Amino acid sequence: NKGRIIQVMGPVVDIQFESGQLPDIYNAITIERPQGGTLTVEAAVHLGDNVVRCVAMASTDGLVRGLEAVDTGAPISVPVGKATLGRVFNVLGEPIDEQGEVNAEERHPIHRPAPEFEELSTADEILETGIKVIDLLAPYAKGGKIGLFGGAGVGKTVLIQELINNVAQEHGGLSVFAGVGERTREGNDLYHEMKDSGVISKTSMVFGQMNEPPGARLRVALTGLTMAEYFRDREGQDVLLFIDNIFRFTQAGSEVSALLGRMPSAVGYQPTLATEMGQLQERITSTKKGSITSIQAIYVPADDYTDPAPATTFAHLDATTNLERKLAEMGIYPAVDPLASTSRILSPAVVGEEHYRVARGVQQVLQRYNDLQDIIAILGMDELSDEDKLIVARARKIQRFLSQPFHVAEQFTGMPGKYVPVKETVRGFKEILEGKHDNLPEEAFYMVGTIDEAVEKAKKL
Amino acid sequence: NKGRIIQVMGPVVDIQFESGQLPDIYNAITIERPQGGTLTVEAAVHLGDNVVRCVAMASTDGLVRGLEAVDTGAPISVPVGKATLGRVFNVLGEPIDEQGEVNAEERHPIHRPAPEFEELSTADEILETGIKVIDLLAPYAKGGKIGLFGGAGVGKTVLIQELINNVAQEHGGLSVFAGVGERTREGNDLYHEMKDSGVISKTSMVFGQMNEPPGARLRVALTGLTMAEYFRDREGQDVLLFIDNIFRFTQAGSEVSALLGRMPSAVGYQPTLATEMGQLQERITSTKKGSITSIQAIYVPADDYTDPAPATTFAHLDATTNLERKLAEMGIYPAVDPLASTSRILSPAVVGEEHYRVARGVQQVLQRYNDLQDIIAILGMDELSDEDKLIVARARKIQRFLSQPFHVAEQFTGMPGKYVPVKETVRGFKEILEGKHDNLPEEAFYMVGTIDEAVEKAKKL
Amino acid sequence: EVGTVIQVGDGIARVHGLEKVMAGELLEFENGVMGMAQNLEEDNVGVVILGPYTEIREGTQVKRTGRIMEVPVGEALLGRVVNPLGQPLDGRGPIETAEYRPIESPAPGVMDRKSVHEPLQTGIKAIDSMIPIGRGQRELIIGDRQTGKTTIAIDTIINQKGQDVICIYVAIGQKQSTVAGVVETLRQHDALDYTIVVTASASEPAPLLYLAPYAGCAMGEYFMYKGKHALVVYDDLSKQAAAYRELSLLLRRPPGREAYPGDVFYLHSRLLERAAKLSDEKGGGSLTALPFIETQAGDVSAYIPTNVISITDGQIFLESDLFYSGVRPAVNVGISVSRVGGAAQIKAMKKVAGTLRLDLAQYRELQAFAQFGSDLDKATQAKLNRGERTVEILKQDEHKPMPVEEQVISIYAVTNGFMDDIPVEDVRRFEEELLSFMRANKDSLLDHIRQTGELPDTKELDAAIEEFKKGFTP
Amino acid sequence: LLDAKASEFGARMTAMGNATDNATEMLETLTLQFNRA
Repeated sequence: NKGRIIQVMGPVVDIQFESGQLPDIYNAITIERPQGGTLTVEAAVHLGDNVVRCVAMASTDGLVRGLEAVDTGAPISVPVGKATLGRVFNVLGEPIDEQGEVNAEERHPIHRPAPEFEELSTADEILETGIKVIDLLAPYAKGGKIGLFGGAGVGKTVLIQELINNVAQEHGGLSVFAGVGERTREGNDLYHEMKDSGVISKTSMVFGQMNEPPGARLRVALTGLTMAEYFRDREGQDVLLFIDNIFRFTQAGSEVSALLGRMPSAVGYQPTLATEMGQLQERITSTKKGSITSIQAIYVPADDYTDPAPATTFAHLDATTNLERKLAEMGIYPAVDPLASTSRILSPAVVGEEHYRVARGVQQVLQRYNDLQDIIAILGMDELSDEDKLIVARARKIQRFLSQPFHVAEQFTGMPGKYVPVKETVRGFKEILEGKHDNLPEEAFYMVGTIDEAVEKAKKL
Repeated sequence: NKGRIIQVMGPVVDIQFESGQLPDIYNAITIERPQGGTLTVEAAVHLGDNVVRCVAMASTDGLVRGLEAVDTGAPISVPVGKATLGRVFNVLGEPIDEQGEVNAEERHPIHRPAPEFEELSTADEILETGIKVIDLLAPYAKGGKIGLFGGAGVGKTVLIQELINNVAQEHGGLSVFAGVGERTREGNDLYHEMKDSGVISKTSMVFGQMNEPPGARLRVALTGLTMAEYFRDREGQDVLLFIDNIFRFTQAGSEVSALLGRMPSAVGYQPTLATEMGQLQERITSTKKGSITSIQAIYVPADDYTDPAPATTFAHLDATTNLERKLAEMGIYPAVDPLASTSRILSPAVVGEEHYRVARGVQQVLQRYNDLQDIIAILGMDELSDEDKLIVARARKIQRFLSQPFHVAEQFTGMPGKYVPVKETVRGFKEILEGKHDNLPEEAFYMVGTIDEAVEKAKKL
Repeated sequence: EVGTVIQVGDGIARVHGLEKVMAGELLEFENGVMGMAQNLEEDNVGVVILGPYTEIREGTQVKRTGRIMEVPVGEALLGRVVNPLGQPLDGRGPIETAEYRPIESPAPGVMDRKSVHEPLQTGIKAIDSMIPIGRGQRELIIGDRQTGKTTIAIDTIINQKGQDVICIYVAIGQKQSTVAGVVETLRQHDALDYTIVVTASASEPAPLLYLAPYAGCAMGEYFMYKGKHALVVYDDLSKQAAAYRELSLLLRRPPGREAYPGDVFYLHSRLLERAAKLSDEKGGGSLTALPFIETQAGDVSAYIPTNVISITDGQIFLESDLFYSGVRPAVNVGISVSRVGGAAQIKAMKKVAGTLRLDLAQYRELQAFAQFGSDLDKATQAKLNRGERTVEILKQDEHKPMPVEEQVISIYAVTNGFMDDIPVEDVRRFEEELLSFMRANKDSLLDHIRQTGELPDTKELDAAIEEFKKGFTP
Repeated sequence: LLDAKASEFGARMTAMGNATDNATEMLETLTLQFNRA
């Protein structure tokens, strides 16, 4: 139960307990004294001689050797359920928004095994988002991990919010946002971004952020995850869970490992990169009660995606959404690259032959559009097959019918929002492909919902 | 004499003996019990306190601390002489071919110093192989190491066998094949390859192969080498000795080193890379009783030949033979690149002015052939000197007169074989160069022995 | 018999007092979790915890098992989803067997083997015709994430519904959900009756990922050494290598060449050297292995990739480009090979394919002249146009293995120009419907290939085709 | 008919040089995207 601090070396604290009274690993041990608060460290290694080495979750300045420590008897446990919605927390499950304490009924440990083999759903299902381009071309699967590649100016957070909104909206799924290792300003910005887009009410936020020690950065996601795991397991819904910079997470992994004096890999990373990633990722899954679909922002400054850190994360991805600056400065405002984005559940097996064929249909057209693009570049529009010239017009319409007004954007544009069922997206693009709307003006597909809405607007200009 | 096992950590076993009863290093210590066989470990380091650390030659699963061990009083010793011919062994000199035990008269240690300075032959001599291209262009020297670069589909083993055959044939030299660290299927394949080419009768084979522990892979060549050393030293002949993937050997070096907790170099290799290589290579030499010429297959997957491993091996090479896929799919079936292949003993000093001049003759022609090749590429056969055009025909004939039917290939093609004395190879190509056979059809030099045989066939088609 | 933990960390433990444990002995912790005696340090054992490491702390007791690392083995496992220790994950009971095998054991010697000669039909047209796989072969399947490697193992496994061969899907570091999906797909194709699933997902302990292939291989070895035929697929030897590397300098082994240990090659070579084709003397059993390497950015020149390449007997490369062009399987027949070759390929296929290798080899070059059909009559729509046709019969839906016979007719059809008068958006259906036509009518020809299959009665073949031919619906 | 021929290919290599060139150029545009995200 109680121990006394033997060593303090950075975020690493060595604590001697009494024989046979030693903490399971991952156990929150609280340390108090000597100037004010309460430091929480997490059991990491039993060094022997009843010493156990830990990682701090906050600064260990001022700690003094001998200070009493108390094994809480459980991993860092955090509030769950209704109580966490609209509230922002840190790793410890403490409210960092000065808004009261969380009147949560329960508090779950952030460390736990992934759902067992027989609890796993055995068939892929599309997580229907509002958005036409991701649903048609790069579908999210329930219990899926999606890599979101963006640059903020490409409206990554507007995407996040529409997602949160539309999943809350047309399913009943709440969301968790886990800010890991990024800019605290960016976190604050997003908070307000969605506090007056109203979306915050459907979300609990957890913040690590690059000012925090590595132990906090490393565990922060596990908190968000735990919170999302409630709404799946209790409440049985299809929860979201966004991790902003999951890459920062594996990099927090590296810092802590170094602090614990491990290997490390010849590229700097932990010996346990993959293991730790898997331990997080594997809990994000579609159980039989069904649920969690993680949208993970992956930045990595270096831009080498062959790097072990991105490599590992990618192993888990099931779809990638690619926010494109080019499309943004072009008007297409879910600025998702139709060609770059992909989903492993774009099988006819998952979305049916029709959807699949329409999508492979839209893809080839847009691809062809690029080929011809280079053709007229080097051969002029001279010698352009009437058909080729034709399937260029359908590309321009498709490219436009891939944009759509967001509910979250209402408060600026105000279109208002549009949620488009895949059933209707597929139909929509199927007609465009079949040539059922060549006659319509190309700016008539820009920012509409269903194809029905596009004829409505072919009656202007 | 007797010891007991103190530590077992992988292929590394630490054994305590009695004071002053400690094994010379490289000494085979046998360990028996507890489920069946007999494990042999090789003394590596005297750690002190009468403990000596060893490297295993087989798995050390099941070993228990305390088990008795027995210093054999000598390095791993292996059968030699007539008894080993046609038999396949492992590192321990045990028959792995289920064919009886070896009724060998003696068993020599595989560890030993290289022949001493005064036993060394002091003049280079060409080891006359059957083959025209290697004898004219990239001669083997007795006590030479040759790098053989091939890809199996380029008929590397057919080359090995013709070599074994032709040296057995026209000298009296036997051969040893040492399979180091390669595919066991490939070994079995070669075994049968030459069990029904009949060549196996002139060969003893030793197999390491990539399923074996590093201790075995590292020593295996030393066994082969020891065997070949018999026929040189006893019996006084010009023995062969093939090591397949000598690179695997230095890499076994690295594993064992790591297991012993050494340096290592900043590129991963042993501190003792070069030493170990020299310790092997230096025994392969032309003594005054004369002999051993090693043909070493060097693969290295990475394809960087600046890598320390290949670099070191190359330090020893005296000729390289380059098996070329291009020449193979072209018909030239000792598919040896005439230009790429080289020998340090292609001096006029070693093969005489004539041979030298004929070879430097053939070389320039074949080089010129390539220049003109690029000329007609970019200037057409338009503007092609009647002489230039002329020395292109002589190149095509030369290129062809460099192929030759193998005895070993008889059983498929059946030409039958051809052995061509350098005396006659030199003469052959000298006449081609002098223009003494321009008038002959160019397919008349394909697959003949002597130039005499090529006029015979200029009487067809 | 009984030892006790004195330091634990990162799943590695120094246990004391297991005096007579053997190197690599299975051990059981107080709480039922297993471990293995990794090192016998002078005055303590280094035990590697093989499961939940969390409730194992200092002072925890460890028991001897008396057994070297071993796994349940035998037909008792067919259809069960298991982890490398052989404990069931599908909740379908215990595994009722009494026969075990060491996860580490010797590979068949150079004398225990005979050359691969019996075909392992994957059912995949692209692979069974070019890149043909024999029994006892190690054929590498290498490609980026999401290029459909697993789908290829599944089709191949499914295609063994024929049933000379028992299949072991070993999933290393895959997402549990993906494996659960794989198991379900196997179920729906009635292919799980003859399939063992060994699994160590992404969240499992590294040593568990490390052992996975050696378990699945041991399971395959029981059958090979029995005289039967097994096919083992190691889904991600990449993930194993990384798993192994973690375990290494947790044990603080010196880092070696590249990010990995020195023995990372040995790790893999030791393993799929155990897949073999046994001499008749040794029973003629076989174990065939489909290792997966997962490349990043199609970097095939990387360390682990090049290693395994120099270990196996050929590789099937999966182009990422192709897969996002919807081309499936996304096989790159160009650079892809079977070193075993047509030795494991029935006479019929070995024939009709022979030409086909050349066919789209030529179509590779002239490919460049894509949407510019101008060269008229030369090496023109003779080569090019009929090359486009071949590439269509190579395409093939997921989980639709095609019986050799059907593959062979289908290939022969196009390769003998029976598609040339037919369109190109029309090749795929003309094939699907050509076969359905034979299965119900010209079965004589089909069964003729199922019995010493060389196809013959050609011209009768060409006639039989033409009696479906003439298009009548292009 | 004879003059009409020269002219066509006369016109054809001219569009082909221009064609080649235009590819090079355009390629050298595209290549910036090959590396900088």
